[PDB]
Order: sequence, then C-alpha cells, then structure tokens
Amino acid sequence: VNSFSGYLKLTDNVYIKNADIVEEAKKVKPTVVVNAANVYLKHGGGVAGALNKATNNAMQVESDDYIATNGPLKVGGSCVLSGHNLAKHCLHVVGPNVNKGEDIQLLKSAYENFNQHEVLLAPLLSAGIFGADPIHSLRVCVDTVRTNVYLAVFDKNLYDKLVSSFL
Ligand SMILES: Cc1c[nH]c2ncc(C(=O)N(C)c3nnn[nH]3)cc12
Repeated sequence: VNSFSGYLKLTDNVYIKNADIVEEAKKVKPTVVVNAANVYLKHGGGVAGALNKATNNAMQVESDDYIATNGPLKVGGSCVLSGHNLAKHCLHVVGPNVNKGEDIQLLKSAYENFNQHEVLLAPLLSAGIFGADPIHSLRVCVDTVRTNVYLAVFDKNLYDKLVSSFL
C-alpha cells in the first residue's frame, strides 16, 4: 500500500491521473519524482521549469554543480539528484526532443531508467514541449517500465484522450 490517490489503473504496474506533478509531488512526497530533463539540466520550461520553480531554483543550483563536475547527460540517460522539498530524490530523465530532431527510438531507453526504482511519480517522457505523441509515450511507458509508475498528466483534455484511446 502507498499514498497515491485517485489514479486510474491501466496495467499491473502503471497508473494515471489528471494532476499537476508539482502539486502531486508536494502532497505525496514520493521517494522518486521524475523530471523531464534535457542533457544540460537546464530547467527552463515544461515540467522541468515547473519543478525547478517549486524548489525556489535549488534544483537548478544543484544541477549546475552536477554538470560542472560530470558534463552533460546522454539522450535516453538519467541521473539521480535531490528531490528538494518535492520528493526524496529527483530522477532527471532525458527523453528525445522531437523539436531537436532526436531519434524517438531513444524513448524506450529513457523509460528503462525507471526500472531502477521500485515506485515513481512521473510525467510522460518526451510529451509536451518535447514534441512527441503522448499516446505513443504512454504506450512505450507501459511496454517498458516494470516497476510501479504513477503518471501525472497536467492537461485534462489530453488525459481523457489518453484514457479513452488506451489499449
Ligand atoms: C508544465 C507542467 C507542470 N506540471 C506538469 N505536470 C505534468 C505535465 C505532463 O507530464 N503531461 C504529460 C501533460 N499535461 N498536460 N499536457 N501535458 C506537465 C506539467
């Protein structure tokens, strides 16, 4: 039993809700919140901009130190950093950015990072300003992640389309 509430069950291990991941994180305090990161950990907009703003920019400060030490992530890769006031940990995961021409096949590799964590609160990777089809992202999620994933979808209209079209 865990503290996630109001989710629709899609599969054995994947759950979905129309929610603001920032507000969902502040209420649940999950062990892991997933950020929709880029390779530079520049959290300017989309989910990343929202998560960083909710940490009063502490996420960005920590991220800049990480990059100065380690260099950029790979597309499809991840790193674990602090969850600040939102979660114990933040798993920064880089999905392909279609608006940068990145290979959408890398979306599966991105979701594989979730399997290193037993339970996660997450957005749909590569959705939103990353330019992929969220229906596709949900399908890859279900077909790749084996650990327990609680997906937050900010847009109600998209949420109902995702539920109604789910196979
Ligand atoms: C910008 C932002 C703040 N909070 C958020 N929470 C979730 C998502 C999201 O992951 N998806 C799939 C989504 N919702 N509406 N359109 N896309 C995006 C945000």
